[PDB]
Amino acid sequence: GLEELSGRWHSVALASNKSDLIKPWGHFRVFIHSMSAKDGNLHGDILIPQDGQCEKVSLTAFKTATSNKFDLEYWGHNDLYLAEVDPKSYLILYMINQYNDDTSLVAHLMVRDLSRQQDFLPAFESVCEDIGLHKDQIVVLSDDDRCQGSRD
Ligand SMILES: CC(C)=CCC[C@@H](C)CCO
Ligand SMILES: [Mg+2]
Repeated sequence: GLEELSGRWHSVALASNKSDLIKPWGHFRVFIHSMSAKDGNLHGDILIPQDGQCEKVSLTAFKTATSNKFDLEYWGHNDLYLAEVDPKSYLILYMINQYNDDTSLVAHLMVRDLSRQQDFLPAFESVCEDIGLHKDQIVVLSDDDRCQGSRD
């Protein structure tokens, strides 16, 4: 179950229909570090880049009545969906974000093994297509080494 998502993950790519959300300074330009399951809720420590420094924040995505849908408060309300996952290799999620009368779609790919990140970018591109994003709305994070001290 959810507990198999526990442990170390590495962010590979983001996508959004609102480019500002995933720009280098954007609300959802954050790096996953680790996840854990507690009470069937999904807990996650993320790393937030901030002017050469980096903040570690613990978030909880709360289970809902819908399988694989979670409530996450982060820059507004998010309906967080676990779209595709192999707990031992990769995880694709997307969120419907409600913030200040704006509604946006944000997707996120993470992997267990960064040397394999190329293996799963196509699966991410396909999920993005299915939720209506195009390939030019994807940002690959391989040039963004901020928070490198915390991302080991
Ligand atoms: C709460 C959790 C396990 C993960 C949050 C992931 C989003 C904040 C990713 C954003 O791009
Ligand atoms: Mg590098």
